[PDB]
Amino acid sequence: RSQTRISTGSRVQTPAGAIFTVLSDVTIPAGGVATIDIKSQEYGNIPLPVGNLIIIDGTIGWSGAKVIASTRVDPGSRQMSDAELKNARVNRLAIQGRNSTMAIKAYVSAVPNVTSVNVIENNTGAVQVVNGVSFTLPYAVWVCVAGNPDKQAVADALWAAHNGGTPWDYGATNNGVPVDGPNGVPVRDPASGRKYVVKWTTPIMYDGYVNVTVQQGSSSVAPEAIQNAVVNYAQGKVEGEEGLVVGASLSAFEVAGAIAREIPGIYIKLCQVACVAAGSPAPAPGDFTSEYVMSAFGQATISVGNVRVTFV
Amino acid sequence: RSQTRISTGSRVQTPAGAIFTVLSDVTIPAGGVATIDIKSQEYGNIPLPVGNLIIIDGTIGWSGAKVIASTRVDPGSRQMSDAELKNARVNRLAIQGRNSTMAI
Amino acid sequence: RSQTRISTGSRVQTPAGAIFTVLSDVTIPAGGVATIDIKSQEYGNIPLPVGN
Amino acid sequence: SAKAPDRTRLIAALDARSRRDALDFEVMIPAQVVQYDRAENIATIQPLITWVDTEHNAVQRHQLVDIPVISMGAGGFHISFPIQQGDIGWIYAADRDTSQFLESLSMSKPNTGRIHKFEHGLFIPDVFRRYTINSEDSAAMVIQSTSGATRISIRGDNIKITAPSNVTVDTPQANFTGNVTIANTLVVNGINVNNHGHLENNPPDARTKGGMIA
Amino acid sequence: SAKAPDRTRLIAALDARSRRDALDFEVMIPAQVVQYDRAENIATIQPLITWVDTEHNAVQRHQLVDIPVISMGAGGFHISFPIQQGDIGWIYAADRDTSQFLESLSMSKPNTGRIHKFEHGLFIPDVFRRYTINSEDSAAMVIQSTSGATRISIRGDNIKITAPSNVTVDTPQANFTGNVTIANTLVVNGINVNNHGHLENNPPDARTKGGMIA
Amino acid sequence: SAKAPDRTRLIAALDARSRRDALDFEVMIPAQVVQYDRAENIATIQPLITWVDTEHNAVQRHQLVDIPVISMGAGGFHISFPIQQGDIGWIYAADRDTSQFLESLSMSKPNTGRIHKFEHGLFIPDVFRRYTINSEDSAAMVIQSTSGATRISIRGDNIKITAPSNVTVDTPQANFTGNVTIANTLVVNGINVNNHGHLENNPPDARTKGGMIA
Repeated sequence: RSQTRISTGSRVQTPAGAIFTVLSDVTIPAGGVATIDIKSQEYGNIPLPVGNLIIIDGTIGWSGAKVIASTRVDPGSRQMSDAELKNARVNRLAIQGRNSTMAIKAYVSAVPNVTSVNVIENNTGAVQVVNGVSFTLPYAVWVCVAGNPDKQAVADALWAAHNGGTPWDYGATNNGVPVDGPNGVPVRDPASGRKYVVKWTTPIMYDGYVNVTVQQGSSSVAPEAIQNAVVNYAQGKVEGEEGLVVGASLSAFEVAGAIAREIPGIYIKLCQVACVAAGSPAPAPGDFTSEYVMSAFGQATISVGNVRVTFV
Repeated sequence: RSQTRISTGSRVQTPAGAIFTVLSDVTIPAGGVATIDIKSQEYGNIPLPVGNLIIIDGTIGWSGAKVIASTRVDPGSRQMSDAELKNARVNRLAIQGRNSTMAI
Repeated sequence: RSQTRISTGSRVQTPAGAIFTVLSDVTIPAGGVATIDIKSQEYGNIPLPVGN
Repeated sequence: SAKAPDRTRLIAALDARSRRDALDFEVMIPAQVVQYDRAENIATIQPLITWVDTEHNAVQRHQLVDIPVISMGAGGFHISFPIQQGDIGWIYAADRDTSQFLESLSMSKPNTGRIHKFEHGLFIPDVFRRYTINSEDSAAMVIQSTSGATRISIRGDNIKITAPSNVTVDTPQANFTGNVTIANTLVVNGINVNNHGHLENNPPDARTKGGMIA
Repeated sequence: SAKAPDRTRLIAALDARSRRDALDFEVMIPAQVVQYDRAENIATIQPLITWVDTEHNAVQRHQLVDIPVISMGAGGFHISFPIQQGDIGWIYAADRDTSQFLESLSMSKPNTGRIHKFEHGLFIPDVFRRYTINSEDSAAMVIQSTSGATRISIRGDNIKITAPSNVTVDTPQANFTGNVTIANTLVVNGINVNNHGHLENNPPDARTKGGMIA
Repeated sequence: SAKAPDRTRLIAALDARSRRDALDFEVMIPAQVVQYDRAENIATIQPLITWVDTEHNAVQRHQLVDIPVISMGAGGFHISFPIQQGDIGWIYAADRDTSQFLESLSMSKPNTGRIHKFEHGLFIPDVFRRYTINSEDSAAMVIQSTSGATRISIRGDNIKITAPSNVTVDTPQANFTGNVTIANTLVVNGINVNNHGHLENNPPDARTKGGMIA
């Protein structure tokens, strides 16, 4: 009790968290208080809830732990975007607009931690199916949002780009994944009146694989620089070719092209891909084909180990 | 036993005590002594009749306590009555007078 | 266990080995680490394949 | 406490400064215990070496409170002694403040800049010559009492666990392997092997004569 | 770490120099054991008192490898404890380099000129608060385990050698001289003296019923 | 012992002065015992760290007499070892002259002005690597002999008191609360319980056949 914690108190998590105390606190006679703190740099590894170590402090300071009741926020960094900004330019080319499918896509992309989005307007309203994904209502806009943003912020953005009298259709069972099932996020209208409802969906997770046959020709050796190129292309760091997005489809020819632009002179022979659901084991060599349809709803992901390269 | 309870030994009760000892006193060999204390802040305080917490010790002293015989004075505080001086003024508008209900 | 095997710690063999470690390396706690070596002199030396 | 031919040569003041700087370099002196508690292992300590002024008076030093006392233990196998007021020993001094290290017993910063001071240090107890060793324990590790009657005298070959009262052992499962020389009764579970007996059927319940004879 | 009004007066410069020279005087700090082996009595040690720079950042000190650990023995009767990683104590410092003395234990020169540095010295273990004393061993030399279950409690008169499991003694020629109070069976040479018996001639091969009874 | 570019800059002479002032600051070195008596706990001591001159010769230090030897005792419960000539340890230095304190064991003035000298100090015995620990006593407080045969090995649960010759106990009132597993004879009061018998009325003085049979 009655101990004042000085500013810039060090606090290291077990995998070298290196968190800093930003504001000073005073311990009340109860013996347990609450402090706020920040990560030292751009990146902070996820702190497992343990008793945080005390490095720099006063004389009395005993210990400090972490509980799930504590709050969090997820960083996003690394130009951010450097050369995929050229890709994002064509997507968010209508940020300054509102009340349109393109403006909706642009704004919901401008939300942080939104890797990709898909928007369907289904404007010839007769229920039916338009451009994939069935629609219960005649006129309704369906939004598939990848990434892991905050529901509140993305809901605010979706309401900001509202279009007026278009509902949000996200049903058809398997079509997407409902974010909160029926009766989605309420959000509040900035023009004060009622708590509305905005419905968007999350794409179905898919796990992809790649089998490559290369010759290692031209006297240029590269044992495991292939999967790095494949994963870079999948994540979208290449210029002009967006990676595995909601509307994307895992294509052997695209994987081959990315591999070649990263390193030429290997004479790629086979680039079978195939893909499975979020779980499931490896799809066996029988499944490895040249393409996957990869319907509009759904996002594929290529792990670092899911690419296997063979020298011939 | 024979602990040197030195001046400004910080003590604390429930409502943020912050009580110091006026002058240093040395413990008598019996083990029971009485000290005189003051409050850090300058506000009207009500110390509980039970010893609550101490800050400064040589780890030998167990604890202080408040007895019924202890003299407690609730102290006046600046003005705190700063907006309610306007309230108290109407009531005490006849302090300088005597022999009346309002003066009383 | 987790010993800081400092840089250019030297070793010897039967035919006057005198081979130093190249760079600083701290061994893994398992009980075996991989190091690099440099001979002192500029003559063709063939260390025996036994730990000496 | 100065000398007149100082302030004349630079090295005079330099050596005076060296002496005054090494005089405050508190390292190690004998000390006595004013207070102690075994649960906390911190003892109020009064040093046993006085100060002296020019007039040749001894100014007694100041009591040092909350000085950790050595226990000499590793892996939890520590050695304890009943430290009480009136005991004497040696107090050491720390390179830096250990007030912040005391409460935590972990990697911690020095709280204050009081370097090489007796404010922070140890207290290794030591009885000096105030002990009596029995003649039979001349060359033998003797761990004994004040005068010495409960001495554990470990010799090069044998041991002797002496005591005037008892060897009460709370272990239940001695696995002793060797010949004993118990020259007394046994009172084993209140049966007294030395005077025990037996009962048979012919004669019936024949309380065998005597006690215990080979 | 400097003050502006230094560099103005000579004794300002001189006391800054004295402070630095005394700061480099490594004497004694608490420390911890990183590595240890009982066969060679040298332990890698991490000091437990941080450094501090002007920014008020603490830089952990450096591991001090191959520091001898005290044993407190004379005539070969030493005392040993299972020093393990993570145990704390205090490290001392030598007047000169004891590196040449370590491998020989004989009169030898200081190998280098490194004076009063922590990097040559000893490590005396100490448990501080990390031990529990039972109330029955208040005023008694009590040597126990970590929490305290195998305490040898040498009192002023009696001895209490506690052990949860067994008090196995490997001596072959016990010469204990005094009344015992064993409150259980004896299983002397696997015969269970408590439930023992006898056989006589009339009756012949007569299992004397019962055990020992007065 | 000097360097040419000294006597040119003031700080050169200053740091040379610091080096020479810290060279005479005796704190602690390994040492050996040439005389000792267990009655008074004072030992004549030869330090084991040579001085070295300019020509690179070792000049042996001087023998130090009447140095108190630690005993690690409190409340009268001290620990002693057979300190004999030839054992090695560590000698410390006192902040002031403790000669006047030695004979009095009370609060006394420093007799002289000699500060931080090995003329007055302690000698803690230490065996270093000169011992052998049995494999059975890996994690166990072992208090043993030189090679190790009379080891008291106190483990976390059990305690083994080994002795090659005898485990004589001079107390008369053992209160062992449990059972033994003594796998040999007993010779209790010279009667050999293991081969004991009994006599009864029918047959009169019928010497029980055999010794002990369950």
